[PDB]
Amino acid sequence: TRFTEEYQLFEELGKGAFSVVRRCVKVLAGQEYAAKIINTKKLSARDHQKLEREARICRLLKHPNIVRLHDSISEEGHHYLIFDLVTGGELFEDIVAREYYSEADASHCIQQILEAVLHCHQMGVVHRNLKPENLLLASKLKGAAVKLADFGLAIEVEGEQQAWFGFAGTPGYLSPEVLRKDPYGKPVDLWACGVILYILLVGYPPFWDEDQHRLYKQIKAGAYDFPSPEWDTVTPEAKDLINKMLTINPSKRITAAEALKHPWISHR
Amino acid sequence: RNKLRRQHDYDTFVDL
Repeated sequence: TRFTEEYQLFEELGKGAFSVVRRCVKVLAGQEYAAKIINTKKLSARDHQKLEREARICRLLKHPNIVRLHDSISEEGHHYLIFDLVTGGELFEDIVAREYYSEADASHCIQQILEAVLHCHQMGVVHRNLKPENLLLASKLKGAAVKLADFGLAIEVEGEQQAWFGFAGTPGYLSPEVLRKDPYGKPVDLWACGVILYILLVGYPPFWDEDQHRLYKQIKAGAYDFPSPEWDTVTPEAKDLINKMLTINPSKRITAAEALKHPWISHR
Repeated sequence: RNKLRRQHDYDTFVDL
């Protein structure tokens, strides 16, 4: 098919199961991209589903804080996902290696996360798997933009209509509604944003236990706090936002729009 | 405090 003839393959960029990604060049255009090479038939029945989903849903999102898919392509026993090239790594690498972010830079960070997420919800897409590992930095530059990635677990919703889309995502960042087989929708992303914002500011998550059972219990209960000392110097509006995001009833939980208006993110 | 380590994405309820 098209990939072999249009795209020239370069260095090894990253790995992830039966899918090596490489820097590639659309030769005629000259422009360079990240091309996710994926083994076909080494993959499972469910994996091909999550691939169509990824392809379809990414080919829906035009935003500077969402990694753009430029071309989904299938050939002999290999599928090709062509993305915006990004060399700033995961937001996880950067948090880990900087302990935490200042309020200034945490606000600047979750702002971009909130706008990406809002475009997502405007095109009726819910991501269900926001986390520092699934957020990428444009380049190694200071100030480099934050680009939302990995839509393998993303789902399309119809208007503001809620439903059981299955138990899917990541133990730490999962919403209470999901933990209670409740019909869920747009708001599960905000819960996830809350968790990220807490991490951002102190460098650890609000909910965590060595026993999944106890982790899901405290998540379900909204059982987080803002410990001393670290949390003592932190503006009470920053905390406010996190309450409004880690609100436990998704009805009265804050939206992506409401949040981008909040004084902790807006005046910035 | 609690720990920031990396976590993986599940497609189903896998009780750990």
